[PDB]
Amino acid sequence: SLTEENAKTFLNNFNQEAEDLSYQSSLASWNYNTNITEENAQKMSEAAAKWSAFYEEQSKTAQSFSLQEIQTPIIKRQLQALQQSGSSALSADKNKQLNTILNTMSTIYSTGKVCNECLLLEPGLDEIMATSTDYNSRLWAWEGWRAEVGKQLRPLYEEYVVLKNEMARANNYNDYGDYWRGDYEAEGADGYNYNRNQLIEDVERTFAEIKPLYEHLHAYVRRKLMDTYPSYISPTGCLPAHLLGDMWGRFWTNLYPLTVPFAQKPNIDVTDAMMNQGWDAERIFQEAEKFFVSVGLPHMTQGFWANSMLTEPADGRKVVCHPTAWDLGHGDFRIKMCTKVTMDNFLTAHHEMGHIQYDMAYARQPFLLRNGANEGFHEAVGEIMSLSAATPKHLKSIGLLPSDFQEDSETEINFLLKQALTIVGTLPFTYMLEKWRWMVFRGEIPKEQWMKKWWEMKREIVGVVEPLPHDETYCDPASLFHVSNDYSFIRYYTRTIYQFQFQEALCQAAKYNGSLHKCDISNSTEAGQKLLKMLSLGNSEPWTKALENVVGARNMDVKPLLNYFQPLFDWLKEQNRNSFVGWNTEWSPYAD
Amino acid sequence: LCPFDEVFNATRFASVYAWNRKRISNCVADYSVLYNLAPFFTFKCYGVSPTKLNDLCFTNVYADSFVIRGDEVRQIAPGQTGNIADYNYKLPDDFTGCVIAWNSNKLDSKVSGNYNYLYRLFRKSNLKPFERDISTEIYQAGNKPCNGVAGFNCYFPLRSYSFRPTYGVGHQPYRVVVLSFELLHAPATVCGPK
Ligand SMILES: *[C@@H]1O[C@H](CO)[C@@H](O[C@@H]2O[C@H](CO)[C@@H](O)[C@H](O)[C@H]2NC(C)=O)[C@H](O)[C@H]1NC(C)=O
Ligand SMILES: *[C@@H]1O[C@H](CO)[C@@H](O)[C@H](O)[C@H]1NC(C)=O
Ligand SMILES: *[C@@H]1O[C@H](CO)[C@@H](O)[C@H](O)[C@H]1NC(C)=O
Ligand SMILES: [Zn+2]
Repeated sequence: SLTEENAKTFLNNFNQEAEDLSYQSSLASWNYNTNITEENAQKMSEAAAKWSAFYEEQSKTAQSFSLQEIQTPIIKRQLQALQQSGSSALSADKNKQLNTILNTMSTIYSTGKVCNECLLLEPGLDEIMATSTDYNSRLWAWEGWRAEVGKQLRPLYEEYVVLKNEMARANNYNDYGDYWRGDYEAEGADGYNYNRNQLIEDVERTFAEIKPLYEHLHAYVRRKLMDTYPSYISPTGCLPAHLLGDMWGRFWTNLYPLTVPFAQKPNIDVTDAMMNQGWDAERIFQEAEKFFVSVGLPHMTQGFWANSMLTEPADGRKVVCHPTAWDLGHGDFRIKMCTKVTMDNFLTAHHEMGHIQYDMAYARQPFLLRNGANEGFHEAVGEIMSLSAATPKHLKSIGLLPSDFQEDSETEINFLLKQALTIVGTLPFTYMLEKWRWMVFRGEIPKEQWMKKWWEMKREIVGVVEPLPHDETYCDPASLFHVSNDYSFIRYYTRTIYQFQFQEALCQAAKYNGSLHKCDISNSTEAGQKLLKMLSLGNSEPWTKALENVVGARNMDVKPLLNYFQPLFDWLKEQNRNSFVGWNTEWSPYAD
Repeated sequence: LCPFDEVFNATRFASVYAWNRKRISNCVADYSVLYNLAPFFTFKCYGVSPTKLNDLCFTNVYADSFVIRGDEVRQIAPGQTGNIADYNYKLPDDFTGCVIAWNSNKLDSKVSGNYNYLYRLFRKSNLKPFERDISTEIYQAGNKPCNGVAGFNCYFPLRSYSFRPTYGVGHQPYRVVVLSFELLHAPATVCGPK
């Protein structure tokens, strides 16, 4: 219990300096993003270098304190987050090679091009993979992108994997996959501990219950593609990867125009009625603030309205035009978005306002603890608000939809099908990719069996088959942005689970008496107080307690997810009764 | 009349760690002019009420002016605890006077940061009521001597306020003015108008 006031004073001084340094760095980054110039770029780089140097110097000293001797929970947590060095564990030459390989792979990815026609990735090729409906048109693109990017990235990934493994081993971790799993690790009492090795068991058990719904969605989509790809779809086989409406099959949203349940009754789009009423940029954020106040959350500060860039500047300034909630610190919250008069823009503004509210929640916690419980709670806190705002009753009350509008059963089915294609479709992909990456880092898949096991998993778990045989020279995983660039991918699965968990938890607090997908938490102070009970904690307490504060449970549970798509589940069960549920893994298009 | 124009309308207020003090001896006072600006989130009176200030007469009044964060203004009160209450400015548990403060973002804030205001971050012990410490020696936190060089377990006590125009709303500068109505078995001089 000795030598604790020293660590307390160290944390106090560290916070005092880091708050100002982070404010400076965030302001520089904001000035750069809102005004792209070489001067702003140099200022941002200098600020980032200063902040990195300060943080690294303070972390090197943080390791001097033996954490096991500290007894105060909050001080122990503050020390634990700062003691983790990470990349600094490697030597000079090891970091040399690691950064070289990483940035070279990033440049090979961004600067990738396919030549039979010649279209870049973001323009042209993605538009093809999204809208194109011809077999060869998509096949040649899907083959060329890989043969051009993954074949060049393969020799670099074989070294990057071992480099990251060496980096993790220096940090007392087993492998790099185990290092990423540390984000969900939790410490506390007996009823709040969460072993790092238990994440795989939860991910597997949670996926075992989603297979039926995903299997039915796959059986339904497969038949609906036979009308457009007759000789390229099998009645009992897997789906071709290039026919998933995406370069990698991550999102099936592009398949909605073809797999629509009912074509004679489309979805809702209040863009026309929104523009006719004179809804400008700020009008949307005003409605978002009103909604967030109806649940009992704080109001928006005048500083936010004054500093935020809620409209594309006509002064010719270059902007990255990407939605992002900014928390510059010291109460300086801002939103950066080229707001337009549309419904997608409305939902994104709601999501960013939810992010800002979340950031405002835990502002009372120490600087080192001003972060979400985990990488899944952040996006979910905004996704739940976006869902609550998409209810037809909410749009009718706001004045966009006429009060005479009566919701129909077919429109709800179409909306749920689109959501599943955009939500349920990516759940198996993320799990498969994360499991493959873990097995690679752990050394369970030798370098001579990367693509073989990758495609076997694609066929078994995801039910996707390749159009042409790929040998060990190809690297399909690296063809994805999140694989080339070092970014954890399991965050999306946990986010998809936690968003539905919170939606089902707050609906009970709001005393709803209807379907979950039509739940509107608006005008329910009890719902916000229960949610704010967790947003204020942030990273102060283990994520288990944060989840218990809202959902009541201490771990992931996919039952709310299945409850959300329960109508779509029964609809698919009634429709997929016209086919064989499942898919075979021994069938392939290249079996000519 | 009393020189209230010098306490509030000063072109530059003192730091919380070096709060200045001014006293009244002879002339008449007037409390109805303490209206620096419309929103006065800080008009807390202790031991007295604002409506009877004119009728009551005191021997002398001490006015302490200093700037602190908006979040720290609540710490200026009898019996409160905090970095400002313990290490910068402590009020007695039974204090009679008036605490006045107002926003000063337009004046004491700059885009590049106004590092002219400072505060004491660490101190070996809490300050006594109405105590003012302006030392600058290093704060020894461990079992090693502070040899005048800052470093691990040897931190500088004073830190700077980086007031900015967009510095939120709680961290913005607030010009505080604490009026202590000292009264004793002495000739009363600070009376109200007649
Ligand atoms: C946007 O970028 C421009 C690039 O020129 C910035 O302009 C310079 O700003 C410095 C400091 O503001 C001035 O001393 C120079 O004279 C400026 N050049 C011009 C063209 O005036 C500009 O400040 C940045 N603007 C915004 C709005 O962030
Ligand atoms: C929310 O509350 C306001 C005020 O009572 C009311 O006008 C509006 O109809 C309510 N809307 C919802 C979503 O129930
Ligand atoms: C400071 O001068 C202004 C006039 O510019 C006056 O209104 C204000 O009351 C003065 N300050 C005080 C509290 O005496
Ligand atoms: Zn985002």
